[PDB]
Amino acid sequence: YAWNRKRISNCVADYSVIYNFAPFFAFKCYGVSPTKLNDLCFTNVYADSF
Amino acid sequence: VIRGNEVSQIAPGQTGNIADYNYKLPDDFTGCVIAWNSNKLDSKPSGNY
Amino acid sequence: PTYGVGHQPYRVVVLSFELLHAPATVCGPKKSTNLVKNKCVNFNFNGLTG
Amino acid sequence: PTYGVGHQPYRVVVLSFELLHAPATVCGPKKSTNLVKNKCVNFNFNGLTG
Ligand SMILES: *[C@@H]1O[C@H](CO)[C@@H](O)[C@H](O)[C@H]1NC(C)=O
Repeated sequence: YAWNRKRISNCVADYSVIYNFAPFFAFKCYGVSPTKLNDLCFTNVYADSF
Repeated sequence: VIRGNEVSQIAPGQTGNIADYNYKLPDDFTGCVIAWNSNKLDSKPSGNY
Repeated sequence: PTYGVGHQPYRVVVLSFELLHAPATVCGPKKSTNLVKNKCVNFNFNGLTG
Repeated sequence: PTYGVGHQPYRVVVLSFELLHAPATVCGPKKSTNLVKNKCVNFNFNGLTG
C-alpha cells in the first residue's frame, strides 16, 4: 500500500547490469522487448518497489 | 551449461551475451530446446570454476 | 548452492532437425504397410499424409 | 525426495465448467436488483450483459 517510486533522469541507462543484481527469471516487458532496451532510448524512468 | 538468466537467450532472433558471442540460433530454426536445473551436480560450496 | 534461483546452473540440450529433400536416415517408430496401387488409399510416405 | 524438479509429485484439480445452456445453479457473489420494465436499462441476466 505504501509502494515507493524512484525517479530516474539525466544518466546513461545500462539494462544488461540489472541481471547481475537480482536472481530473477523473467524480465517481463510489455510495450518493448528486454533485448532492445539499449538501442532505442527513453525520456524518464520510474521504478516502483514492493 | 549456462546460468539460469540466459535460458531465454537460447531462442531464434535473440541478442545479448550468449546469443551474440557464444551460441547463436538461426532465424529459420526448426527444433527444440530443453533446459533443466543442475544445482545438485554443477554447484560447489567453494565455487565451480 | 547458496545462490538465488536465477543464478543456478542450467543444463541445455538443443535438438535441431534437418527438414530437407534428402532421404530419411534417422526418423521415428512407425510400422510399414504393404504397397497397393490403382486404389484410392491414404498414404504416409516418410511422414507426410495425403 | 531426492528426485529432480521434474520428478516431484504434483496435486492437480481440474474444474470443469459447463456453460449457460440450463437453468443456472453455480453463481458468483453478486447482488440482485429489482426488475424494471419499459425503460432503457443495462441488464445482467445470469452473467450475460447488454
Ligand atoms: C547491495 O549493497 C550492499 C552494500 O551496499 C552490497 O554488499 C551488496 O552486494 C549489494 N547487492 C548486490 C546484488 O550487489
